[PDB]
Amino acid sequence: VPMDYSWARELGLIRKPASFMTSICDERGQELIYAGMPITEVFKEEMGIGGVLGLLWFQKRLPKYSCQFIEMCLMVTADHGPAVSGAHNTIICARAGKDLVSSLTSGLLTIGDRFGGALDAAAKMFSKAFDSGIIPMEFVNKMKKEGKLIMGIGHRVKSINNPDMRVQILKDYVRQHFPATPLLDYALEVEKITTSKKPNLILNVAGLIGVAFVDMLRNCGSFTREEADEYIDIGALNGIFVLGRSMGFIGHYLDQKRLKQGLYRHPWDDISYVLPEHM
Amino acid sequence: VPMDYSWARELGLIRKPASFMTSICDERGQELIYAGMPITEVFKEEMGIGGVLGLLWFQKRLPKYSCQFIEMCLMVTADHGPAVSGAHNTIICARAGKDLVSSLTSGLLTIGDRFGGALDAAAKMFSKAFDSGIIPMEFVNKMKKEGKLIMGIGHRVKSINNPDMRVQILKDYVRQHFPATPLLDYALEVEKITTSKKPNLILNVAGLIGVAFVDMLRNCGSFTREEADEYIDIGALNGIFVLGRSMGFIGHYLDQKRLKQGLYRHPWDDISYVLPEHM
Amino acid sequence: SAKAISEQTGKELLYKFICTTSAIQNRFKYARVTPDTDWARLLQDHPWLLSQNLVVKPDQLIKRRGKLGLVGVNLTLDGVKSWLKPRLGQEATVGKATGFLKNFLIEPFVPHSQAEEFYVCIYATREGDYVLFHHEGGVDVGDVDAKAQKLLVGVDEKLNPEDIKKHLLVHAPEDKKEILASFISGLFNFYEDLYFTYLEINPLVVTKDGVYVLDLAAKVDATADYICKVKWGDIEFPPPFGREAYPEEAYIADLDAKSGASLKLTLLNPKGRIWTMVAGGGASVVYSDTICDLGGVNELANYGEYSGAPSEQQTYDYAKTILSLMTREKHPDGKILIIGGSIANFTNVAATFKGIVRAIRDYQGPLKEHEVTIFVRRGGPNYQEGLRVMGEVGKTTGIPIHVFGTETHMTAIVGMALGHRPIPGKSTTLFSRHTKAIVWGMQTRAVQGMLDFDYVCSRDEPSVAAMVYPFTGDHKQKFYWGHKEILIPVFKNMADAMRKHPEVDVLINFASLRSAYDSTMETMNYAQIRTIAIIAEGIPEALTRKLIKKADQKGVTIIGPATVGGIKPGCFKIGNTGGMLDNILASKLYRPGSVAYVSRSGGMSNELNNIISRTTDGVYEGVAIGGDRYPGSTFMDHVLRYQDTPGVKMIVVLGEIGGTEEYKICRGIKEGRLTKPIVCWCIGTCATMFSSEVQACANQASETAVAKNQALKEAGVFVPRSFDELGEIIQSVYEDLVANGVIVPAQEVPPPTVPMDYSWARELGLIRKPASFMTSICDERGQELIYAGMPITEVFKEEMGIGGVLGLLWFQKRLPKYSCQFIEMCLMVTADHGPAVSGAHNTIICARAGKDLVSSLTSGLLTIGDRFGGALDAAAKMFSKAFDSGIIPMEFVNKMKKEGKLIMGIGHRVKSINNPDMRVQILKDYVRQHFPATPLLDYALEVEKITTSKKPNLILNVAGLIGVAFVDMLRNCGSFTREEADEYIDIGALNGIFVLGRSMGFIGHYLDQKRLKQGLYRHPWDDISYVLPEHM
Amino acid sequence: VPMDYSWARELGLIRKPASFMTSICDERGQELIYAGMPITEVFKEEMGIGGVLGLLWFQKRLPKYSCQFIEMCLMVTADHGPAVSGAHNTIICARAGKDLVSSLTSGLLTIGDRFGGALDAAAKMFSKAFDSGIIPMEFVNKMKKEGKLIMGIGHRVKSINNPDMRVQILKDYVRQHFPATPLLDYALEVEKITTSKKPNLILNVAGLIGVAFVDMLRNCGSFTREEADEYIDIGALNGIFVLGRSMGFIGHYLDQKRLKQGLYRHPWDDISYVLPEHM
Ligand SMILES: CC(C)(COP(=O)(O)OP(=O)(O)OC[C@H]1O[C@@H](n2cnc3c(N)ncnc32)[C@H](O)[C@@H]1OP(=O)(O)O)[C@@H](O)C(=O)NCCC(=O)NCCS
Ligand SMILES: CC(C)(COP(=O)(O)OP(=O)(O)OC[C@H]1O[C@@H](n2cnc3c(N)ncnc32)[C@H](O)[C@@H]1OP(=O)(O)O)[C@@H](O)C(=O)NCCC(=O)NCCS
Ligand SMILES: CC(C)(COP(=O)(O)OP(=O)(O)OC[C@H]1O[C@@H](n2cnc3c(N)ncnc32)[C@H](O)[C@@H]1OP(=O)(O)O)[C@@H](O)C(=O)NCCC(=O)NCCS
Ligand SMILES: Nc1ncnc2c1ncn2[C@@H]1O[C@H](COP(=O)(O)OP(=O)(O)O)[C@@H](O)[C@H]1O
Repeated sequence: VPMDYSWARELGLIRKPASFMTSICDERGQELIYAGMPITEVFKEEMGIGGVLGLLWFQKRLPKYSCQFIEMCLMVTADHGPAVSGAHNTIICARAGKDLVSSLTSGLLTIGDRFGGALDAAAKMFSKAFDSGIIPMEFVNKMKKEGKLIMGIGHRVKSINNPDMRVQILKDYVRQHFPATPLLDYALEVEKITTSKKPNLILNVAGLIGVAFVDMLRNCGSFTREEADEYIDIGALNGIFVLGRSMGFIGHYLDQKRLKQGLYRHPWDDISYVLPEHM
Repeated sequence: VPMDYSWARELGLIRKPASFMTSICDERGQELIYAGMPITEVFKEEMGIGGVLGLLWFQKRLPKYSCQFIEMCLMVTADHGPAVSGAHNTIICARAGKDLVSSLTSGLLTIGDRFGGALDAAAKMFSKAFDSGIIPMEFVNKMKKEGKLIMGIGHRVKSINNPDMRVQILKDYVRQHFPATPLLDYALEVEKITTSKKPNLILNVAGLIGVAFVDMLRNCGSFTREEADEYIDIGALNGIFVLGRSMGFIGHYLDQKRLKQGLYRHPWDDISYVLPEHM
Repeated sequence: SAKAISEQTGKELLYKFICTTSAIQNRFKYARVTPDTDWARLLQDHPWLLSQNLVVKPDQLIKRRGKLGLVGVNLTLDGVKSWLKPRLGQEATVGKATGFLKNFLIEPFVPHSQAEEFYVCIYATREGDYVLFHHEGGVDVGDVDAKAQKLLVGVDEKLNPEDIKKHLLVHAPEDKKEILASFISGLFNFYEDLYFTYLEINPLVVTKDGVYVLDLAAKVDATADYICKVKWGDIEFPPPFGREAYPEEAYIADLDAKSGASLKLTLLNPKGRIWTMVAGGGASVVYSDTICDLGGVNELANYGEYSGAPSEQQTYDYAKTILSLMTREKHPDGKILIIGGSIANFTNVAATFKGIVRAIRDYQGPLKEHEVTIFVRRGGPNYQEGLRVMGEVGKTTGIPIHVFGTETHMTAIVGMALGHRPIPGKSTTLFSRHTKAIVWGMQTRAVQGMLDFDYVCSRDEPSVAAMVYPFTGDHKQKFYWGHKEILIPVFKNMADAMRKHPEVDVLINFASLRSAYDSTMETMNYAQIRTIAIIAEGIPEALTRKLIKKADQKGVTIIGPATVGGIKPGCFKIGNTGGMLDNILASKLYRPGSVAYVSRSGGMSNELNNIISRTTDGVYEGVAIGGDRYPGSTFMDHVLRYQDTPGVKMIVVLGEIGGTEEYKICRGIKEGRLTKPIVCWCIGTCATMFSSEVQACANQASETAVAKNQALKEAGVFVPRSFDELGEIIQSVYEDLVANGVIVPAQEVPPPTVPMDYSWARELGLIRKPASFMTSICDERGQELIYAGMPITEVFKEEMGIGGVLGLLWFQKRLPKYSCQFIEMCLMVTADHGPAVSGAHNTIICARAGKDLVSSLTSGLLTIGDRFGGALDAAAKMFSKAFDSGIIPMEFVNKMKKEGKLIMGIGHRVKSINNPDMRVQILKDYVRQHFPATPLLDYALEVEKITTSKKPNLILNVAGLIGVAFVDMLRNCGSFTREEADEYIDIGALNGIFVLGRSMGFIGHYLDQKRLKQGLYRHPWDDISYVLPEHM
Repeated sequence: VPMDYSWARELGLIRKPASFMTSICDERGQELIYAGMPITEVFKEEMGIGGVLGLLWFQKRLPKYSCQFIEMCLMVTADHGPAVSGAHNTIICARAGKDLVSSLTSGLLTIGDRFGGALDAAAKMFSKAFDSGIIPMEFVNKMKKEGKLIMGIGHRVKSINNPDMRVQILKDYVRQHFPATPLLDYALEVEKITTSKKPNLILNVAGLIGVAFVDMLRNCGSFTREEADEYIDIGALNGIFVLGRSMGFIGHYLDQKRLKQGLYRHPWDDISYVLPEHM
């Protein structure tokens, strides 16, 4: 009989290369492990969602304030109403009778540059400005010449003396808990300059989350500079927004199912048909 | 040194179970193979997209009229405007700046029971009615008594002396080329009954396609009754509709990118906010 | 309605479907002879007539044939043939009408005498079926109503033979008594089972041999066709003896069966001048009486109506038919067309007037020399826009058309046309302000109109509490309460709605004719409902009688079928009564009045609303009992309710010809039960001196509208001189009541305003809303599907396959045939490449996880991008960038080498040289033979020469070949500019090409995994390298 | 000059029905609102991620123990290794160079009956058994007769005296904090019967989470029986698992991007090709 593959590997006679590599979880053992930490240790250490997220995304044991800040970031990005593109698509898919996964993924697929990407874009823009020695005024001028709006700046209604409440809560927590916030101070100077202009140009929730997340990565002690830069580059903040807004999208799906809304059909009056005459 | 897995397998000293089974395509050889037929043979036999679809989905070399009928079915389901749920979601995703795949999948995820599943539902309902000995009048009465509308019956405007053009074309082709259409005849009797009830209750494009596809599977000679029933049960007509409407969804994505439409947000006046007072 | 059938058809039905223990001979023994018949074939197929003698009768609904000489008794074959000639084929005048003889029936002769001829009759009335038997049958019965033994069989009860023994059969011999006791029972069973309304056998021969049916006059309920078609086959309803219908006259007969709209048209003399196109049966009748009242007796040409909300095409066909019939002669005096009609409740005036303007705009040629004058008076939904549109159409065409609205009298149009006037336990209270109703059926427009009426009536709560629709689950539908959005529940079952809304006391049934009976039966099982409104038209009379019997047993008031319903201003509105809110405000139907009216026609009820609003303080309550033969509630019921109602001070009755209900009103007045002023007018007074009408069905002189009007006039009822005087007499009665102080007119209080509808404002162009979406590839709004400006029928006619459809939908261009075939070829070569690639792997994993086709396909498709599937787009972009610059292929190769970038579309695993890639070879051969010019392909071929000189397997890939050939096709097919082709490449046309091609393979993999029934996949742990942090 | 639609709506001269209804979030006002609760009040009450989830999915202000239980449920379902179907698909998509959203959605689309649906299936099965009045022995016997394995019962390695640590943690929390756990006691009796069978037939994390979630819905006091039944029916537990596993899938994507793994192609030796000879 031909030699059995698994039992030969047990004897160590043959070698077959492993095609996959993982670093975040080990389920083979007697206990589930989250990046080197047993799940019983995860719960005993009073880790919340933030600690588990730190273990699974960064393979680090973040300090308690970092995990709490991550949880507040997920909370403030939970939902922003049904009018946005992702919530709209999720509601349409739910009203089409599809399951939770399909509707949620239909809503999530709209997340990218125009919708939901302001966190990552603001973080990248402010980090690139701050890493170079240009002062906030020079940053504003440079963004002006290149014809680029500063990501993370500008609110429809909120302004000076009418501050954004989510921004206020997150900023207050960051000041009382983060040991050092260089990028946040840089962004606050930029916000002062922009509010010297049209005064709704306040620091957005997206910009504040991006700069505070970069500050947390760079100043919590668990990361080197290269590690924080790599995690910003590969889209950790995109994951933060996606995970936060998944709660709101699932809530929208459940609300549409509970309200028993029928299949949606867009009105013809809201659509402008411009077709070729014969082509 | 330990034995080499691949070279041991070449020697045949060891066996490792294969975790995957496939039947539709072989790319390991000197030529690409579609369900037994080489690609050169596919192009030499003048088989089109319909023949390739037959090979890939049913592992059968279908007759020419069957492949042409499949092509017409894909043609008539290519697009039905931007107001439907899937096209709406694709347009929203495209206007959110996403790539072709993301927008197409966002649109496709709405395809299911309420949207796009009328082909499969009509085929299943009519096949179930025809397999039992009940007459078309008995089928209509049973559907009425069960509180179920007949899938594949009913048009928003079209009626007698105002026929659906796609239905007319498909029915004419099926009549002129299909050797036998028992289910189609049954559906036509049901349509006469329903149009006697109400003029606009004509046979839908979904119902026509479903019954004609079941007839094609059962009468082309390439399938047994069990094989055709299994292919209907596993969702072949769902795949037909999805493949057909994918062309329209990609067209809508390309149109939205050509028109350079900006990010869409649903108007607040079109949303009725009904929230708890304090809960 | 009940339609008479031929004697032959009744004989076939009786012989085929009777079931009795008696013996019936001559079964199926008859023949039909016609002027265009085959005598030899008739002798051959049925040769049993050679031996016995024959009897011959005309079979065109002829009564008293014995006394008119059209019957032949004791004639042989040659005698029958000789006797047929002098009468068949030409005039044979019978009574008032005359007509041709194109039908005769032949049956074997029977020997008998006057002592064995029996008369049997079964006819339907509201209380049930009357069976009359007379022992002295034959042609010497005379008056049989008060002579023969008469027995009543109630609704939904059986006829026992014992009752036949002791009542119906008391003047017959014992043996013939016994045989007739079974024959009559079988005949009654046959009458009930086949929904006959009238069935007369006279004479009926009973002797030692068996039962003989010589004659049979039958009228059957046509509306029961959906019940009895299987037992009727192709039944025919011969017209009454006289002149046959015109080819144009018979066209409305088949238009009537197309939809639920009523289309009636009858011709008397095409040589007349006045032609009527009145909307509404009651309105058409009123117009006919008005034209006959003031000089139109011998001048009228036609009578007809259109109702039931006819569509555009139906109205256009009716108008073109009537105009074509109008133009067939040149009258020296001229011609008049009268488009009359009352205010519509549901019929779209604009939809029924655009067809009119279309039919009078194309029909200009032979309609102008007759000097036709058109007078139009119409009201209802969208009446102002339709009137203005038809007026402007007439002014452009130049035909003289006089347009008048609801501000003028409905019948004044006739006067101006003829020149007489210048041309410028039942409850007395059914509804209240707190009345709540359940609507059976999905009628969003009707419920919204009801809510608007309630809001403008200052009701506290909506009158609709719930809706019942069995074809959807329980949910809530959003409606408007003024400017606020409210939710009305919809229940799949009536029981849940009944339980959750115990305060509902009214059901409005919008079920069809074939579902209204069962729904009403189920509704009467609940005692909380005291009033039911049946809207459906076409319910069989037997079912309606069963409904009436159950309602009387339960004490439930039924506003009979085929009605718009009724309106109680300030309290409640039924369905679509009174039109939309504009007519409600115009007729002041938001506040109670003091005049209560009852009518049969709904449109005539709306006309009464208008008349009472203009000439009186207003309507208190109006009910349309419907046009059915047996209404759920009669005129007397509502008149007694009005008399018992303190708020009612005057009663108006709009009766119709046929029946004796107005005589019941007269008797109620003479007995002192009715004391309030009553103004009643019976329409149809013009049907007395016409040839014959079909639209009611009076059978006596007392039932004529003239006789009923005369009796009411000499019974204490204020009867106007005509319908024109109805408003004047109503106003006179109201003014007298005001002068005596019984009526105190309340001061007018403005009603709450309702916001205008967005769609209606867009139709009038009063508001503008920006379109949030802009599309260019498909159009499904129109009558035909359009792909980028090209109809689907033309798409299939031009024989462009999937490639052409893709060209239309993606590029909005009609590509040449070779380009479409090349696109299909690209789709085919990228259909699948095995299960080992990332997308196929993910699709297979998702399929083995039990997910549906869409989820597995999307899971596979989401891997398509830079590393998998994007080689087509990358190769096209790189080669186009190299070619647009002037660099040579060698310079391109060197530039890519020094930039550390591999050339996309170059390099194969096993196919190097002398064994080329077969897909590449096929595509390249096709492109060479069919493409006009391929500069980028030649550039890529030079690059491939260089790379294969570097390494044999560095050949042009399928991805690179497809990319460069697609760019060449875009740039050289002539359908694109350079910028258009570059933009299409930039936005990802080739990504779409690959995705659409590989979707076929992914769906194939999903179906294959489902067929193989593969279980859940879990990746082996030995193939995964776990490198986790030690403690972090 | 046609009137503006917005102006006509402001004056109330027209009425246009709203095509959408929402109940979970209001963003039009001066502050973000989560089901009637201002975001400032949400953070002031320390509602946490579990509290925000309760507000957005159930429109209820759940007690602290229920919110914490929801957080632990999300924590225990965060990840279970890379070998499962969803993690495998996410890793494949990440190694294909796709973005975070695409890879996460590819992994999530495998969640359904066979993978990830054990929570909802176990909850439904145990609720149907407990609400029908049958005793645990009767339920076990009935499941055996119908040929259905009891969902939420049976572990690969863990057994009696070797309990699942996640199950122990969640069960301990539920016992000390939930007011009443009828369904949990019923499931524990069922597990006592199934451990008199093989020792490995213990209550899984899926079954324990399902029964504890049903118990929390039916016993926290914020829901009636109808509301809890509706929320279970529409797939609240499906959303719980999806949201929990989304963190692990994003972590897997980030890990694959950090390891810079190349494009994956499945080995041919692990695939068994069974193609038709010529069809
Ligand atoms: C962020 C930014 C778009 C600010 O928005 P803005 O253009 O000032 O205003 P908005 O686009 O939010 O909306 C404009 C108006 O539409 C209204 N509106 C918003 N959503 C709406 C909806 N769904 N329906 C109807 N109206 C809506 C707003 O109330 C606002 O009202 P007003 O102009 O009458 O006061 C702008 O400053 C910017 O682009 N900055 C870059 C920073 C960035 O991109 N961050 C994004 C943070 S998520
Ligand atoms: C097929 C079926 C949906 C058609 O019934 P319907 O309700 O008359 O069709 P619609 O709902 O599309 O029409 C509603 C009206 O809205 C209009 N409408 C349709 N799409 C619209 C859009 N995007 N925007 C605005 N208005 C629209 C239509 O013109 C139609 O006519 P109306 O406005 O004159 O009343 C129905 O008979 C049915 O449910 N049958 C089951 C079988 C089935 O679903 N087959 C699949 C179809 S291929
Ligand atoms: C196309 C290109 C990848 C050719 O690559 P290559 O290294 O020659 O060959 P592949 O990567 O396909 O595969 C290499 C080996 O794996 C083998 N192999 C392929 N699929 C396999 C599978 N699923 N299991 C096991 N072995 C496999 C091949 O047969 C070959 O084996 P060999 O060494 O025994 O011949 C390379 O030239 C390139 O990157 N060009 C850029 C242009 C481009 O990207 N084009 C896209 C291709 S359409
Ligand atoms: N088959 C027959 N055999 C003998 N006599 C017949 C037959 N048919 C009709 N008659 C006689 O002709 C007379 C008139 O025929 P019928 O058509 O019944 O008259 P009507 O049309 O007035 O009812 C009847 O009195 C009947 O006796």
